[PDB]
Amino acid sequence: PPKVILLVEDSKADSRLVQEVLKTSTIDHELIILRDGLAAMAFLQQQGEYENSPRPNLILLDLNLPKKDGREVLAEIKQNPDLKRIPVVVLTTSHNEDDVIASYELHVNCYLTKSRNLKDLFKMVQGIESFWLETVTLPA
Amino acid sequence: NPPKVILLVEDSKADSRLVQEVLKTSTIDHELIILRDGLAAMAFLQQQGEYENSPRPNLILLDLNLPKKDGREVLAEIKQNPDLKRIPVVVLTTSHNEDDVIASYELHVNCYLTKSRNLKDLFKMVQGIESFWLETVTLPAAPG
Repeated sequence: PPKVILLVEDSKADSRLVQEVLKTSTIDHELIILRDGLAAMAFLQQQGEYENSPRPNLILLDLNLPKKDGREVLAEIKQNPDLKRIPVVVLTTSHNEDDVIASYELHVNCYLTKSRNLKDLFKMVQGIESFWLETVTLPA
Repeated sequence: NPPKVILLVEDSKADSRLVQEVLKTSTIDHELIILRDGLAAMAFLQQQGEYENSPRPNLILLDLNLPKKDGREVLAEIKQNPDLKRIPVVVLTTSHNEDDVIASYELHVNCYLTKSRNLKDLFKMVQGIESFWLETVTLPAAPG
């Protein structure tokens, strides 16, 4: 039963980077990428055509998204009894203290600020993979 | 850039000494506080006794099995408190019973880690805790 990872990111460059890191991952997984907050909620809530969507074991979320603020996605995921158990890793450009605090207040599992260079973002995502997919004991 | 405060609630001397060893190698400016029981943990977080004016932690490492007060209760106390719920909590405990894991995530633990009885295994795991949470994650400003 490979781990299902949901990435909510609209930046092609950033999503392709995540795919590349996970590409050589030794842990069998399935990466699903959505580009906006409305698609993300529909998928997670398994609404309509998404009724057969797989439950993610881990969610990578950028607070800055098209169609629906990732901050709303975070809040709605963490207040939903059927989804709040799923670990959410915020990976965003935003770094102001107010955003960080509010995000942890909404119960985000961890907040990561995307590195200024892709070379470093690559290593950051490698860190996400190693910790959440190989070190952590995820909920069933 | 104030030093990061890390609180470790663990009664097992072997395990806490191992954490000290790993966190000692860190290049991240910080202070490690080690408490041995559940009541001591609550006293520290509520800033009572010698902990008056003690800065809140930016990261909490918590063993669920503790004397005096259940680590599971401590976890619940922290995540339900408006003035402490923002603090990341990493459970590091022996039990890996799926029902115990689920209960912890349901109480909003940031992550659950199973503590191996082998110390070489544990050292590697704590290195992971250090590199991810102390060097990669943006920890929230502790509540005043």
